Amino acid sequence: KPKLLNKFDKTIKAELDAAEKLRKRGKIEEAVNAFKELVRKYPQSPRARYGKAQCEDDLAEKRRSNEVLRGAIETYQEVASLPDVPADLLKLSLKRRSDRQQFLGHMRGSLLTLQRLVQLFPNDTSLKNDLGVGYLLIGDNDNAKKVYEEVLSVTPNDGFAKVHYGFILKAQNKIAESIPYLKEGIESGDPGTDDGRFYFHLGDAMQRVGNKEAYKWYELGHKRGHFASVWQRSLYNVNGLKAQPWWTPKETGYTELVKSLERNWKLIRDEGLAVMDKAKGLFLPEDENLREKGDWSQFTLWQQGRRNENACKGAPKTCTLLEKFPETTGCRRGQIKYSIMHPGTHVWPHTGPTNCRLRMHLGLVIPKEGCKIRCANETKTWEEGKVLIFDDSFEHEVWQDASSFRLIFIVDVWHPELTPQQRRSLPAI
Amino acid sequence: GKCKDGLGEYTCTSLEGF
Ligand SMILES: O=C(O)CC[C@@H](O)C(=O)O
Ligand SMILES: [Mn+2]
Repeated sequence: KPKLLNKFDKTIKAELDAAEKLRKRGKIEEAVNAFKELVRKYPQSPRARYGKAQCEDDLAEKRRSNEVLRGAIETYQEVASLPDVPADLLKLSLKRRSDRQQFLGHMRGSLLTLQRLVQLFPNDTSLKNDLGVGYLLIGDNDNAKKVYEEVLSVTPNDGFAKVHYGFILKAQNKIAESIPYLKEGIESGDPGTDDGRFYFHLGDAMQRVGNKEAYKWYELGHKRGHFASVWQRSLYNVNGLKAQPWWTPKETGYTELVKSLERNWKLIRDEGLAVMDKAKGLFLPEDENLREKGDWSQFTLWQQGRRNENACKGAPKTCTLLEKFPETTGCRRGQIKYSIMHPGTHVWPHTGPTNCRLRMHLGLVIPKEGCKIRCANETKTWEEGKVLIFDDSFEHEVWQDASSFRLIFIVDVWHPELTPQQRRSLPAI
Repeated sequence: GKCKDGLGEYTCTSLEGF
């Protein structure tokens, strides 16, 4: 049981116990008054300051106000600034500060605290694991890697450090090397290893190298509640939405959008071809490591429900056409983009991040033979001027072995069963 | 880095508290 009272705090343990009792009884405002009282009378007390912070934390929870929680984050810092802080209290205070900073999305502030924590407690392996997460959350995987390498150099069977090292390795396309770390880390059962991300990426890594045990892990990930199914492995889901790999226009209810796309398809094609000829740079190579081989680039008009105005200069009539359909232009979990794929291209089996969107494919330039897309267990072909619709949260795969290029138009839509407030509130992806 | 077609980032969203 942690030691939180320095020498002077024990002399006033009565008052501090009484203030804490008010907080644990739920009488939150009484408790802040008591702790602010103690903070004034004993301005150097770490426990009184910690109490003020905790009560501000509880109060933000009750009020659900980021407002209040930002205050608690500064008080947690005030605690560490005081003299003669017990080590247990110093660690509790700065950890909760980092955690709440992450809860608010202040990832660079959380990282700063984590770095401080590691310097103060250099033998705590758990804090270096937490520091690696802080790096990953800001997209600094280089430093995250070194952190977990050091953790493994001292405690080489740390499961948490294993999965996160494997995750980093896999993201850098070191697929074979990633597998033992991800696998051994999931099997350790350590806290923080039962996470869908690691099942998702171990299975994918195994699929890429031909290891047939991959669905062994998709199975277990489904049993442990990370995947809705073994075929649909998205991780940012609204549970309950109808799940099937392929849809018809009527099944989605977006029949006006589909009609508009198919009736005006030559216009959409021509503006894409014009960009290919006179503005090649607007097409950007796919940068998610989804290709085994080949050339594949996309020209994006909407992403996260935001129109790219420079991009729409190149497809002005197409953008004007789409503005009439908020079900796609307001889909903050999807994109609207041209997609070109050239012969000799194979896209790995992969899954999208969310089940909250459906993906439409309008055929623009489709060679007679060589192009096909599998989703789940049904494989289909594109047609010039016709729309395919599939739920890309299911595993899907694509080939291109024609003798010329293949151009399609991709239009993501909210899953139809999502409510207007869900569509307005769910975080963008 | 954003998750557009795949799930390769450690987290795909930005959090905003309550
Ligand atoms: O651009 C394509 O050819 C389709 C790619 C497929 O992974 C998708 O999400 O639509
Ligand atoms: Mn895809």
